[PDB]
Amino acid sequence: GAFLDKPKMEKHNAQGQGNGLRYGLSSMQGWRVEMEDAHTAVIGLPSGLESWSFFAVYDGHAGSQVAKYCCEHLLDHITNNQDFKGSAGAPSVENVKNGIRTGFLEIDEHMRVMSEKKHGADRSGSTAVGVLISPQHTYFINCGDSRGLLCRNRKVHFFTQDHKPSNPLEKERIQNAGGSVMIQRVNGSLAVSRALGDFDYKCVHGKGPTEQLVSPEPEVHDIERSEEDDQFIILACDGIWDVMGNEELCDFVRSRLEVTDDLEKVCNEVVDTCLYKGSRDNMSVILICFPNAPKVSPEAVKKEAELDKYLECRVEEIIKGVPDLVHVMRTLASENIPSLPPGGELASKRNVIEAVYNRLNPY
Ligand SMILES: [Mn+2]
Ligand SMILES: [Mn+2]
Repeated sequence: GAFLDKPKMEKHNAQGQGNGLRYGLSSMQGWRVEMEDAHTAVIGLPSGLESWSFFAVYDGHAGSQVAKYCCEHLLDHITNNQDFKGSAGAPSVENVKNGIRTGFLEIDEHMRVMSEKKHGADRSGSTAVGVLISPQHTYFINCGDSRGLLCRNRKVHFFTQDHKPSNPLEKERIQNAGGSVMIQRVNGSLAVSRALGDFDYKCVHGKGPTEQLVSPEPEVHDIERSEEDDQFIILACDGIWDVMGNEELCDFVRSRLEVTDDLEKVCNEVVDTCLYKGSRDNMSVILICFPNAPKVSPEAVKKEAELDKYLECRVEEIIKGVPDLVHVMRTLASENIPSLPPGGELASKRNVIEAVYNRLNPY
């Protein structure tokens, strides 16, 4: 299968600000032979929704086609249907939720007809996770096993529930559609129960679009915004979540925000940390900060400089037969060094350690 001999570490970054928001994002191919993640990040939506913003991560499988079409058109499919448009002037909460549902079903069918029409060869699919942010609400959207969370008052206030085939209601739909869940996979193949695309899994006669083996139906949750307490939102594919839990990553991110306000850098730190914790998948993360996100702290910046210098000295000493980097890391780990970043741990300091190691053993 895939797997490069060495991971592609190149970061693709973007950032932006507006509507009281700031964001950064990072995508990295990592160990995989292809990059099949995509993302959307837009502040200010068309058609009278200038005060709105939209962010999403798409984890494509068996190709990038579906993920790429979604990252460019999911939003307009959501906002440009009668369900979303309700309505008086501003969409009600129901307009928004129904509009998102219709947008997923409609883009799915749209891609299906395009593929049938142009004799598409690909059999790809994609997850989608995102947030539609209005002046007063954050609407979390989830379809698949990517995941998003909201940090409010230093805690995980909300996170999306991953759609896995073994989940009781998912298993039930799958069985009723003539399939089975083998371990964690639909018919022993697909590890997600919900996705756009995967049209081979949506051919069950006598079942509606949301009753197929794989469903395009999103789960939507309206969270009323709190100007005082809302801190940040994280959206990421399973390349991140496979190796860091909700509270770990939330704690980690807060730790990094106390040290820098460069959101691209924070996202890069998350991605590298997850690579160093063993993630061999494509990785994409979007970090969206609200006005009361944690601020850079002079003491936090100092502590980090102290930790980095401490690590540099340890490496100098450990290096003295000249151990390889793997062995230096192993030694460092056995020392149970205090004050490492929460969640990120030693893996989150590997770039610092490797930089020193490289200076001392450049060949
Ligand atoms: Mn993928
Ligand atoms: Mn993935």
